[PDB]
Amino acid sequence: MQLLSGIEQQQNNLLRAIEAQQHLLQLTVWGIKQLQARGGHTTWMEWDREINNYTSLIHSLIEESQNQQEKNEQELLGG
Amino acid sequence: MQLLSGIEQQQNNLLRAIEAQQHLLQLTVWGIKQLQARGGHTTWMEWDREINNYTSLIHSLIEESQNQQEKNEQELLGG
Amino acid sequence: MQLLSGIEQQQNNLLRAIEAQQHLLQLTVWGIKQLQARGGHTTWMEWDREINNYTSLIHSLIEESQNQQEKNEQELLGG
Repeated sequence: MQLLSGIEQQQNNLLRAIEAQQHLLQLTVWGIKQLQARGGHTTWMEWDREINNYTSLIHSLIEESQNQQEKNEQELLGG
Repeated sequence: MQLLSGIEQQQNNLLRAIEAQQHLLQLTVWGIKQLQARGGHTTWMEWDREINNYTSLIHSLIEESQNQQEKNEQELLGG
Repeated sequence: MQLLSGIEQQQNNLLRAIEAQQHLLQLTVWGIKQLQARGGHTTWMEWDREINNYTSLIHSLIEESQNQQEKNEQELLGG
């Protein structure tokens, strides 16, 4: 159970990173639509905050995925 | 065969989502180049349609990846 | 060892593609911030070069991930 659990669990990390990256894509699509339609300083500050919130989350999911890769490989070698 | 098939098959779903997200990236890169070069209402309507077409596809691939994760985990537990 | 090695190794390819796509996201976020703040021809040429450098890398990682999927599936079938 132990090794296949680590493999399936890393597949969820990669999926979570894909989901988080997809939301970051919608934020970039939103920004392109605003500029094409053209001011709102308060709105663009919130946009910057959400870009950072999801950037920090993606890097956390990338780090967690890197940590699981090392554990899955450690388990494969000599197990 | 059954469990490793479900694992390999979910790796293809994640890859398909990465491929679909990559094409959505080129659409956002295209939009940034248009604004930097500056009108074309018909062209930006087609751009919005392709943003939605690939957004709907990515969510379909994310949902399919979530469905396979549950099936792979169900199979691991008690199998 | 052979099959699970190919599965774990493809998980690293997908993670490398996610990492490369994430850097391409920051380049698109950078471009949106420049236009919102508004000229710099030399800077936008370097931006285009880095968009292509990471686009070429992502497609290389997508191709490598597609090559590993076929090898993992070949190994599963009749092994």
